[PDB]
Amino acid sequence: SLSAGFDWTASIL
Amino acid sequence: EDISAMKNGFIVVPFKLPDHKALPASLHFMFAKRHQSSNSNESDCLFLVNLPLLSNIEHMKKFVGQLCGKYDTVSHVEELLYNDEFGLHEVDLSALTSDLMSSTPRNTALLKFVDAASINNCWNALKKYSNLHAKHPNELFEWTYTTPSFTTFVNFYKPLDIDYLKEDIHTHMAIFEQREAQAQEDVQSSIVDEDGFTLVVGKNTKSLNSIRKKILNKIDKKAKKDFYRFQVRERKKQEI
Amino acid sequence: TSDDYVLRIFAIAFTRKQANQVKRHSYAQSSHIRAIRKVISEILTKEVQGSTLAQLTSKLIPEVINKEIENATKDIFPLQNIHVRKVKLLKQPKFDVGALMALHGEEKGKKVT
Amino acid sequence: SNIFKLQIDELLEQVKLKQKHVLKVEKFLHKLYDILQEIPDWEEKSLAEVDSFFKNKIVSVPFVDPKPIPQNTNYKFNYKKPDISLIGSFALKAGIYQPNGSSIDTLLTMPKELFEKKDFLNFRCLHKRSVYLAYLTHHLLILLKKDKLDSFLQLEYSYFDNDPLLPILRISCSKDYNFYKTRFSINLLIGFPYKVFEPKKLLPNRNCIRILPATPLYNFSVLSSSTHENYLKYLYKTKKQTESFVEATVLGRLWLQQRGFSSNMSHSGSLGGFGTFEFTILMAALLNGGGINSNKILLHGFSSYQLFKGVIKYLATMDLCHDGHLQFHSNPASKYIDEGFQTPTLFDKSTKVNILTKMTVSSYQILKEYAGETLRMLNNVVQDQFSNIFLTNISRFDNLKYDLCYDVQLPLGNNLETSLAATFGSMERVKFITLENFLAHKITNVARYALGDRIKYIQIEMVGQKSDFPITKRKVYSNTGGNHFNFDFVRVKLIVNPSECDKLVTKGPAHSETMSTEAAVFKNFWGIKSSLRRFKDGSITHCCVWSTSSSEPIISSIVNFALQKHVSKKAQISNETIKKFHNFLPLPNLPSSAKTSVLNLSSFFNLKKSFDDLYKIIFQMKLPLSVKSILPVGSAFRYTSLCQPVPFAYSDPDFFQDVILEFETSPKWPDEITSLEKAKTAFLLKIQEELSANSSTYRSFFSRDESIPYNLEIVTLNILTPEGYGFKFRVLTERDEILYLRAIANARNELKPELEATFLKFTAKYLASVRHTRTLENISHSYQFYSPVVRLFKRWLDTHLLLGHITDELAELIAIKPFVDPAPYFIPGSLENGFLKVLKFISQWNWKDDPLILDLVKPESERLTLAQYKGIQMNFTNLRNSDPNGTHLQFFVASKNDPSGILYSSGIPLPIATRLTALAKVAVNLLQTHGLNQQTINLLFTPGLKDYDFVVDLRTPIGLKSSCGILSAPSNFPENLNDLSEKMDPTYQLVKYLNLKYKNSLILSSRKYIGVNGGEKGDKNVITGLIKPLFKGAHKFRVNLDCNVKPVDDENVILNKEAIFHEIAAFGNDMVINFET
Ligand SMILES: Nc1ncnc2c1ncn2[C@@H]1O[C@H](COP(=O)(O)OP(=O)(O)OP(=O)(O)O)[C@@H](O)[C@H]1O
Ligand SMILES: [Mg+2]
Repeated sequence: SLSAGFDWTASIL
Repeated sequence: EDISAMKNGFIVVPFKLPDHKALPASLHFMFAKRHQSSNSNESDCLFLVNLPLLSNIEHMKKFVGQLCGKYDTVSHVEELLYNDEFGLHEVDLSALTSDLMSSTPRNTALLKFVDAASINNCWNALKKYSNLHAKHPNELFEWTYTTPSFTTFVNFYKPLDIDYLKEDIHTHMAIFEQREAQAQEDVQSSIVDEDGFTLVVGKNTKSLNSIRKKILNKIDKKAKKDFYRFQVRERKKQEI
Repeated sequence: TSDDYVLRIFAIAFTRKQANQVKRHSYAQSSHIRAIRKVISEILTKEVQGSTLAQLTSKLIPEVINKEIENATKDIFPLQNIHVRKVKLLKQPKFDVGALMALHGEEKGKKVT
Repeated sequence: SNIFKLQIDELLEQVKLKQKHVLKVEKFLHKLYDILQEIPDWEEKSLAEVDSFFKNKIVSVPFVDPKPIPQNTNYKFNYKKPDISLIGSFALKAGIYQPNGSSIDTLLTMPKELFEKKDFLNFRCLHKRSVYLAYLTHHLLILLKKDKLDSFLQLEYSYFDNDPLLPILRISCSKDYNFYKTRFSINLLIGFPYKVFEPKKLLPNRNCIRILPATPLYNFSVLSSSTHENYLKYLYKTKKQTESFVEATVLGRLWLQQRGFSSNMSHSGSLGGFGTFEFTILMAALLNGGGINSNKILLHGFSSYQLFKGVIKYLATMDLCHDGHLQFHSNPASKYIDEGFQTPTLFDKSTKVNILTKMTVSSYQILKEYAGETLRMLNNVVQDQFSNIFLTNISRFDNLKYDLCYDVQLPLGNNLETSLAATFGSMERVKFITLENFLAHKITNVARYALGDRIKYIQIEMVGQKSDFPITKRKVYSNTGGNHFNFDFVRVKLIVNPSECDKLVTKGPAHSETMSTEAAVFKNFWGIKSSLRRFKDGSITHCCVWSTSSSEPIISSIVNFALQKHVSKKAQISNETIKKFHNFLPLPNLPSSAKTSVLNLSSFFNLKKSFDDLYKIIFQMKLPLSVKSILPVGSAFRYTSLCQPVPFAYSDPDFFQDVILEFETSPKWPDEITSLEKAKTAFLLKIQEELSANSSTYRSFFSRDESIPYNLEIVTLNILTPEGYGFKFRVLTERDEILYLRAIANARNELKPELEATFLKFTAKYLASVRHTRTLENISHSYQFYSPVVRLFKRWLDTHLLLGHITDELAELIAIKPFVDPAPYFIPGSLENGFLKVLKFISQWNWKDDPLILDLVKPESERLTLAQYKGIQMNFTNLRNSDPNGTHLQFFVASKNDPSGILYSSGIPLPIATRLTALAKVAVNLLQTHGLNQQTINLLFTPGLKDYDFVVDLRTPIGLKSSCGILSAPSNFPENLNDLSEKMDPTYQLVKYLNLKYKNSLILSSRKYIGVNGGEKGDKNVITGLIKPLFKGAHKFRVNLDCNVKPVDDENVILNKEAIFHEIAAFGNDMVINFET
């Protein structure tokens, strides 16, 4: 499944 | 479970939750303290925190009724003030935009009682109820979570009654015109201060309040560089 | 317009006398004419820019623009026979058949034998 | 222009090769030259002797097909010392650093005495060259062992620029002379001496293989092989004359690579034919002329930017293939001849060599388009286009680069079918040396002719074609090939034309008494599919008619039929990826839904027609104030509703379309906000009354609106049209806008940020909403595929539980970016292409530091000018100055309609904003690791649901898929309109209210459209929640917690989670079923 752990510090950017 | 009162003075009031098939002795906990306020409408009230979802006065009438029966105390809740579960009524847009028709925390509400005898009667009962969780948790009361108001809230996609709607628009428009008319006469009535100062009001002004707000909202060009004897001398000084 | 349709609009208005007016004529001073002309030009520009050509025509049929002019210039000077006299189409954008078909609301042939 | 120049320098220095590795390779290949001198000579040998000579050796001669047989190999063979030289970019010192690596081209000129004047006939020279290379490789190997260098060199044959007729030896180094870190590979090119063969005999029109048909490819190989140093000398002169030659060369090389352009052969099928050499030669030609009057187009004083721009402009504007060709003299001003050779031609009269023979017509057209596009980007002044031009690779994914891709599995693939192989014949062998070249043209001509105007550009790629083979083998061996064909399968890549991609009928030549040549080829090409038909206008034309389908485009049917008829009856053409995307779009429950194309907007127009009928009724009724205008603002009026409108499908969330009703300006409007709103309702009461009396076929009812916070007196009139459509009317008043501003001014300083948000939602619904629908509707006609992709994108968001927080307009503004700003790609022309481009954008969008600003305009006014562009950029910088981390605002979407940039992207929680980017990145990574296929597309549209803290399962009492107008059904409205609620999904209202109550503690998400994403019956929906970090851990007890908590100590409380499920369940009543925590 299309899963990505939620990022709450905007670190994915 | 041994906890009865919080050291800041909030009394724990454990409530039994309903039974639902989705959820095969979970409890809901309320925290309460006496509210002291010189304001009359805030006098004789009980401060409450962590209200359940959609807790109206009818909910409090049931709970206080159960407490009255269990501890044979006489208590009558008058009303439940400052109950904004969703924060819809935090600001009064009517008051901000004008004074006509409107002269005017979160997850908490103020429970008003009919008289001082009812509030203290409830409190002595409420302290006794808080002790029960430590000793006999089974007899904790159960929040119903369904009332006539709850069903009305749940039925979102319900067309409004046109007959009810027509009447509401009529009364409000009738009241507004009376107030709008009264304001316009007041400004344009030759207002004279006690010291014989006549206020200035423009035509088409409708409210004295607007005059106050317009007030709150709200030589160099005529000077000559070369006219006086001292000026040309200054120009002569800079010329050389 | 918003469709890049360049067009020229002509408005015409006349002065009228009030209900209780006794003077024979209802001439307006040149200051009033310039003030009214400025208001009309603002309204015509506003309506065209905030609209497509199809929407612009939809406004012309009920003559809503004339009534809008009447209210705006009502405080300046009473007026009568306010109309959008004429509309010219100066320039057109690149033709788009897709837009044209939508405005009008493909077909297999029949065998010849 | 200065900013561009400084950027150019930064790019050049970044990719500049490190000079140390130049010494390292120079230290080696200088020693390599000494080895080549050590190789001894050889005597005259016939094929029998050389075959015995090589019979037992590890080396094998790489003879080019047709290999020499004893009968025709009567000529003898010999080896002599070559004239070693270094050529290529390295000779010109114009090379750059390439992580994949570069190549050093070493040329060995065969001595002239080895050749006869007639050795350019019947592969005579090529076979002599092959043994010369083999003899060198044999002796080079033993000498390599002698000097102990064999430990770290790997030697293998390869084809020069994927040219089968020119095998070469490739020296590579594996992990003092070890040049592995240099990332270089030395190529030994065995060329001929200059002018050994009369160049006139080697012209493209002439023939050199006896069987007469011309042999342009064969002629180019021998002739280009004999002209290598000469072009080095020509480029050497131009390098001296103009100081900016090398800088321009790297820019073209960088530009070419990003577009996937190389110097390799294209007749095989790969995109190429234009490389650094060709770009450099064309620039050299232009420096000495180039105009029709032989006037210089480029001046030696030009800078790097100007030299590049001129070459790009020349390619963009001048046609070199069909009508016109350019001639120059290497050894004389270049002149553009208007006559064309029907093939790319850059003729060199001095050498009689056409430099663009390796370029196909199809590849050249794509080159011209790419050159034209960048010239537009290069002239653009408002936006910086450096990164798009040079720093973006558009060749990574075929699907993003090409609208549609069909892979054809040819039959019997350890050799092609005898019937298929029989088609090759001997004549085409002379014209096209390899069957791969022949098959590439065969697919191209029929596919080009069949599709016709339906496509703009076509590319035929031979997947899995190899170009390097071991020394032990003579030709490249493919696993499916068995040394017969060097490819796994062929892939047809198309750039469709949206205007005419979905035409039902393929027009052809008009009827005539005597059947014309054009008519003949049409009927012969299409066979039984051909027909003569007559139309309303009265024309008689040969046309063939197809059938539209909602699952695949017409082009899928045309290519399948055309390829099977002409190529092979056993071919298998398949593009399932496009079919999956088409099926993911909801199928409306209308007549002939399956046969409808995805570009058909008939359903939307029918809703518009029903609106126009109601539009007339409202205007003609008499009210106290005249109706200024009625503006529809619903989704279906801009062709963006996920599921198309269906009559009487009132369970759909988007059934009721919003309409802004505005009356004439009056000074009697109430001055207080609630009075104004109640006055607005009083007008809607009268409209309902007169509508009910005069037009009884219309049904109407009143509903409350709470979208605007704190304005609780908004009442909207819902009209149920007899056609089966619902419309929601709301009154707009000029006094309303200024009343909100008054509230902001009179509000206390602490409350002002809250009131301005209320104004922000008002302008998003009443003022900005009208502008958004107007522009998006008008633009959508030019972008035909915009409507399907935005719908599917909204389907993608909903499955991942994001539409609840992403407002409708924000999705459209993000989804339109690939269309209005297609650079460096093209405009999407496929549903598959468009959707993936949106995902690609979100993946690489650094919204913390890059704004999104759009010119909502048709393809090349309302273009953002430089002043407006800078102003919006300033708004971004000011906002990020106060919000550097992006907590309050994440997405900055601005345009002419919304210059503020915060109108449609405010209020989205940071967890949701990162999730949108996080999902986009994983989607792209999934596509890279596993190519686009059925499984991957399913993973894209399946939600994980495991990352959320707790997950809630709901089921509606009745399935809503049928009442939502989705074909896996109501035909009239209920007699009592209260029965409408019985067939509605309230879970969208469930999450919205719970979010407000648990804003400070939880974030709840749900699927807005339960009919589309709720299984077969469309009755299952899910609520998913998230616990913020603060309240997950215990907290000290205070009044301002604003969270539902349970005590643990005297002054410690924790999230009373178990109570929270009860409140969710109690809200749900029967709908909720199960919980996962
Ligand atoms: N299309 C062509 N026509 C004629 N000669 C060519 C052509 N392409 C290449 N050559 C010859 O082959 C030599 C090497 O070609 P190649 O493409 O490897 O050069 P390059 O531009 O230096 O390469 P690279 O991009 O790998 O650095 C060129 O110097 C030229 O002599
Ligand atoms: Mg090279």
